Amino acid sequence: SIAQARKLVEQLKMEANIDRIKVSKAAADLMAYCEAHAKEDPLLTPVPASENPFR
Amino acid sequence: QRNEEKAQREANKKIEKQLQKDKQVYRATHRLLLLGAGESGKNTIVKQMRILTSGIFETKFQVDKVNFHMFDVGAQRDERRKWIQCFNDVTAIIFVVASSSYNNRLQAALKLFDSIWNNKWLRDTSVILFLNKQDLLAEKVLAGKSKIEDYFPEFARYTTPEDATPEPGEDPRVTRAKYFIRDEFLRISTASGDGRHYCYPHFTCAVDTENIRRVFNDCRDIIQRMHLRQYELL
Amino acid sequence: QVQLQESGGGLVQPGGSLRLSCAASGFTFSNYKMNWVRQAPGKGLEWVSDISQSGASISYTGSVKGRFTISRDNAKNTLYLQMNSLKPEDTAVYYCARCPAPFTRDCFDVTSTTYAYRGQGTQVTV
Amino acid sequence: SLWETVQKWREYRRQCQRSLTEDPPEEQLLFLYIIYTVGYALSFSALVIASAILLGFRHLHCTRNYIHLNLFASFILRALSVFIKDAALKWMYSTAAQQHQWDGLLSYQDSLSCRLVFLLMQYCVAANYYWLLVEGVYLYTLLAFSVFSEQWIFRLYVSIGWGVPLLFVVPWGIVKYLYEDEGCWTRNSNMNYWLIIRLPILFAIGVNFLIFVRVICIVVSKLKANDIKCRLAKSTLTLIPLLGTHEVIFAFTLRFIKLFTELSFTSFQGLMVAILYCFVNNEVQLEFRKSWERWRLE
Amino acid sequence: ELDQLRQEAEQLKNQIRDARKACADATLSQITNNIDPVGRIQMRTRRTLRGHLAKIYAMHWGTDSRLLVSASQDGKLIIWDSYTTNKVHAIPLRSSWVMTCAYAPSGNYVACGGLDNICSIYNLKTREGNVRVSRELAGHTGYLSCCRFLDDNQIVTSSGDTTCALWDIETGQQTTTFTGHTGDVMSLSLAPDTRLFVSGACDASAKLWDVREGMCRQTFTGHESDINAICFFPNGNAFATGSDDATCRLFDLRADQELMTYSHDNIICGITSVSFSKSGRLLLAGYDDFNCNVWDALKADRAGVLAGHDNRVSCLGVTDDGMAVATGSWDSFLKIWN
Repeated sequence: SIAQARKLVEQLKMEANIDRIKVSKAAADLMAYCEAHAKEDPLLTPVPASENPFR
Repeated sequence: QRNEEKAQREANKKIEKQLQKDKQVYRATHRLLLLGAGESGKNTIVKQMRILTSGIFETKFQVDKVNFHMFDVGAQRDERRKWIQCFNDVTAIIFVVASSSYNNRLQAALKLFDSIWNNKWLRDTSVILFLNKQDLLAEKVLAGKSKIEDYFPEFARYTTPEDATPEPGEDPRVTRAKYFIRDEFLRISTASGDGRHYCYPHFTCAVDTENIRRVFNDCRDIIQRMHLRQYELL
Repeated sequence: QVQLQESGGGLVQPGGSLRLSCAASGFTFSNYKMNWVRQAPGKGLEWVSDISQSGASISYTGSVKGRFTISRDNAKNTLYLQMNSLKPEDTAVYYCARCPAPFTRDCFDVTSTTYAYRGQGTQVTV
Repeated sequence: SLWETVQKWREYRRQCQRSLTEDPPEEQLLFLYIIYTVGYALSFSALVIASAILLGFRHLHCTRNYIHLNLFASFILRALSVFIKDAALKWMYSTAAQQHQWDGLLSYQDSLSCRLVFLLMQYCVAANYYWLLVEGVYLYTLLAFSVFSEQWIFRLYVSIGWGVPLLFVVPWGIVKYLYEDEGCWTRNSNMNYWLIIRLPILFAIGVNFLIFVRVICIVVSKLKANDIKCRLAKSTLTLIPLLGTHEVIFAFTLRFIKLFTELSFTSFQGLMVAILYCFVNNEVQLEFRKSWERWRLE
Repeated sequence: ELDQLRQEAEQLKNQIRDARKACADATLSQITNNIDPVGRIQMRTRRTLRGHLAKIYAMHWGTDSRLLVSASQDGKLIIWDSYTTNKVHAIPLRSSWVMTCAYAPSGNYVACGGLDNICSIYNLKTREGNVRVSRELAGHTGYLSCCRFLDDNQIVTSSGDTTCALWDIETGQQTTTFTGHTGDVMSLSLAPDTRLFVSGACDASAKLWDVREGMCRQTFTGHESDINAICFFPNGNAFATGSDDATCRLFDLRADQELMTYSHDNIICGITSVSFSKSGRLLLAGYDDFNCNVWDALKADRAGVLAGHDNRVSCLGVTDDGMAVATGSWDSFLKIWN
């Protein structure tokens, strides 16, 4: 109850006071990561049926 | 290096032989889920079937050489919507209710039966329903302080069904009180049942010896109805 | 975040009338079956009423038959419990509860001790 | 029609040999023929299609699926047996049309090929009857499910129907090989020689009729427990073809009509079994619908 | 007083929401509108692993992308060689209600747990060659829903008692306890660096925890119903959550809010499992409609469908090399797709 609500308030205060980057920067980072590893993604870009172990 | 390929072959052959033995054991056992509230006497039912921290309790018993595995849930939170899906392929769910709950947890039990019946993953599972506190129900209505009508106003205009078979030496007032409660659970069952699963109600007591046979008899009906469905004979 | 705000509770004379409103935010209101549950002083938490997504299906606990009316306005994302002829045993905290999953017939543990999709409740004293 | 002519001819030859040594309609026939040939053609096609479906879908593989596949194969063997019989009969008279070629017929009557083909025919008929018996026995053990087993009983079920007929088919021909060897094992001299192959068939017929009655009683009890006349009629009419109970009507010009009904309805039994247990089967229809959904999502 | 604490918590939530809205200058869809769609993803069932007798609840690939463990509701824990469909081990479990299984990164151990509230650790490299119960972790007061090895000696578990725990396997004691969820914690995912992990619960919320400190670093909302599945994006700066509201969502730890929602109107079933591909471009999700959906993570467009399971898809794993994806189902079959 009162102790639980106080703990919840403390957690909310601790979580609020953090540094957040802009959403655009996070979107750019996700896009850059996806672009940098596209060649190595076998399911995204299927490999020839010579190095596929499930042929 | 094909010798390792052969070794893998025989390891698989041995594993699959053991798996065939395990399948033979597994398909010959009937798994049952036992549900109920704190004041329902299902623990006494477990004790009677046995004598005749951990998150689940298991009970093994045999009736007519047929093996049954009844599972009781302990040490879990009251929110059951996630772990109830583990029992979507049991032979039956044994639902135990205190028929003398009022004076009322009976409406809470009615809703508990409602959620089990209409759950999307339990649609195919039949429910064996055990009206447990019959001995306490009999004395309560006779005492004149029962007044089932205040919690269920429809009991005032209720009449005992023709098919009802009272036990010898039973008051008529007890019979309609006993059978009204069963019909409350049966109207939920009849609605949305659609013939894919059924409810088997029983008037049990605390120390009835025949409770193993009742589960055995209802499991035969459930299994026979399943095979007949596979042949489109039902 | 899922949020349910209950309002309209207060002190009423026995036999009086009252109306409880549940404002729901943070989810698609029209997709969910809704419930009214009760917590009377000194006892457990009990389900009193429920209404389906459209309002076609309505059910009540036996003690409030012909006495309480549950209604639902999906346009304003709100639930109503019209209580008529209040009795002293109706004195309780009333919680607006939501079913755990959308467009589902069953509603497990909406009457549980620590159900997440339940409001803070409003006090009704008779 | 023609076999009477050849038996009269052989009796005439016997009389001539004794004198030398001892003494010092058709339209009804073709109508019946085309009827049961159409029945077997339809049964063959439907059972081939049903066997392909059951073997292919792979989600409906199970023990009763395997017993149904064996039953379908036995029906197909019966149909092939009758096709071989009524094609060989036509070919004998197409090739040996004149009187002077009938001697070759006698050779084919004395050849081992004729006896082998007739023994194969008898085995196919017995195997069909005993696979109907196996189907009934499996259903009965499903309903009275004490001592449930997994795959040891399947080997027994395959041994019966395929091997059990051999236990009384080849003892028959062999003994008829040692005593008669006449008329391509068709003509009957001693009744017991026909009995040793007739009684094992009647045993399966009686047993599957008893299983029929028991299963119908169980279904009636289930219908009592939970319009009922329609459901009972539907279940009975679905269970008759799978289990071959119509034979009980005649197992134990009126005879012409009875033969017409027997041949026609036995010929269409395979077709109706395939329809009722592969095509209008709800599980197979669900398989087809979901497979079509995946094919449309491809 | 409880009331003043109520308004204080509400005001804190309001200011957090205001800060999140201030940080939300644009949507990920707007930025990715100028990206090339992946087209249609076509995959075929290369392997069908059979041998389980009941529902499969859990699978987990090995770090070698070759072996994989599968947990089934018949008391079975089967190790498979995916290349040849060969079974390597078949461990019988004491309790047949197993909801989760893990495979140690070293490959020497497996873990399992479920309705017994116990996490069983099995040694696969015993000197005799058999598989024996090396350890049993007890102390959770609700069922085990997920478990992931940090290493051979540490394991983190998710329980239906609304808590997560970090266990030292050698001593069998709870090194750390993570609390703050109010519902059943249904899934946990380990960050690549293994210093943080995310957990989604039945309270329709996700929480990011620091493993060493034992405190809830961050909390994310947005879902309407229970979170059944959670997985990190490969770079460790984002994670996807699948829920019973029939949507998946993507959250960024730094942005501290929702980025993209993967849902379709024709989808009215909950998500049972989620997984990312090797580059994080494809987000695979299992459903109750018996299928799996391959979404374009950067665009929220369904790139493909995996179909072939006859019952509910409970399991979803992508290999560490990204070659294959394995799906378990309630039809008792494992499927390897490529």
